[PDB]
Amino acid sequence: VVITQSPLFLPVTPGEAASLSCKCSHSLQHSTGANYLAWYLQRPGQTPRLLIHLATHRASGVPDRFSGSGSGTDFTLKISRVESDDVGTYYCMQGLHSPWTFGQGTKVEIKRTVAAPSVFIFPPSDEQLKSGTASVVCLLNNFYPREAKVQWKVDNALQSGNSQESVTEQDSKDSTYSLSSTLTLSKADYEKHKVYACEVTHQGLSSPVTKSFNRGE
Amino acid sequence: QVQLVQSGAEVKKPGSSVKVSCKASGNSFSNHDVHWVRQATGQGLEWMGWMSHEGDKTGLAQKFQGRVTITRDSGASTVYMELRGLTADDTAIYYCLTGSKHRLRDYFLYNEYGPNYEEWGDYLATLDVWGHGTAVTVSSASTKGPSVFPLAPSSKSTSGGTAALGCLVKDYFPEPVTVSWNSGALTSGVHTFPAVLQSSGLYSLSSVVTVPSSSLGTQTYICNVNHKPSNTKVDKKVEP
Repeated sequence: VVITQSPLFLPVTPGEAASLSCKCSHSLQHSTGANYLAWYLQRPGQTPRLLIHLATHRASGVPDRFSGSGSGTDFTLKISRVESDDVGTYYCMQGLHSPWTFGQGTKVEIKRTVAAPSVFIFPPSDEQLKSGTASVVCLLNNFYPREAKVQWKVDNALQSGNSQESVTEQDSKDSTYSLSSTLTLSKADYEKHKVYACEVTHQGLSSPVTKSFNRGE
Repeated sequence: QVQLVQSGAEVKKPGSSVKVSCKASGNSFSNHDVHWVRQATGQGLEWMGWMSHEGDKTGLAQKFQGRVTITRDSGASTVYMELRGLTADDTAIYYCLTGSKHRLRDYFLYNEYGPNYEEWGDYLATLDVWGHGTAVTVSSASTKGPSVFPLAPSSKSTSGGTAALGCLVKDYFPEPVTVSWNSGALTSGVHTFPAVLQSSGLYSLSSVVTVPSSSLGTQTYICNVNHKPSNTKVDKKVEP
């Protein structure tokens, strides 16, 4: 018994309609006629909210812009006039075949115009250096779409295996993302080099952007 | 509006076992089915198992067959889920929940000479009330409060009348950590990033904020970091 949700990722222009597919390898219709398929929305930071149950019924307090349909194997969730409160992951869940199972989810976000990140770089603090470690931090602020690439250079040498990054959730007001990347070195390695640089690639940038500083000044 | 209360966050070594508990206001597990669902950071919902409120049916996902026990005390006052043989893959938030089912007669054969032949099945209609969850972290790491370092605003973090500044919250265990700026007074333009898990088994995160360049000479910026697991409370002033 397998469930496939489609699409995996869905950008939606505010006010436009959205259509989500949930398909099952086996029928979800009981012989009494009911289809045991439910839709759930999970917003960032929240537990899932039931939207639709028994395939076609809105749950209590669910706005009428959400509607479910389908019978047998193929099911649809339509969202008309999508807004920032609708952003999150939508899971279908089949309740006919034991053991019951969630789909893998469709991620819905607000579509907006392209926005290149503003890029900021932060040297390690004197206090951190005292303790024998150097973390350099790169911030990519307010960009869209979510895909961005950061490449750390040390005296122009490409770094790998010594950095980690983290991205925020979509901002509800401007529909952007922000990302931070942290390069970590020992004090010893850090003091053997001069130029520390964060090189950034994004759909909004015609060519890569480098933010750098020189150790000391 | 039943409320579910779950047991507190736990850290467990790979190879051990956790027993999570759940209570429902008004002893509602007597009258409403219990479900267990887990979710790892950044990943999907995973149904674990359930027990009918009648107490006559229990089931598990295929993946938890031989791994999980779902039980309840008499009078259904507390419900428990035990997961054994933990690995890093079991690091997740574990949710307790109520649900509704349809208990339906699937098989019926008329018997003229005594009681009928019947078979009944349970079908899941809704998941209803979700608990707040129990964070289980599978790791051999030791509890550790973060170091907090300033991300100082400079000419390399300033342009077009706006500057960025932040705090780096380095090397803590376990999750969670909370960050505010100027005791909650500063919220506009704050980005507090999800933690990353480092090779050492410790977490790190950063919080940044964009502010008017103008204000760097006059406005004070302090990040407030709270790591309850280690009772660590740090206020760090961030200077130019």
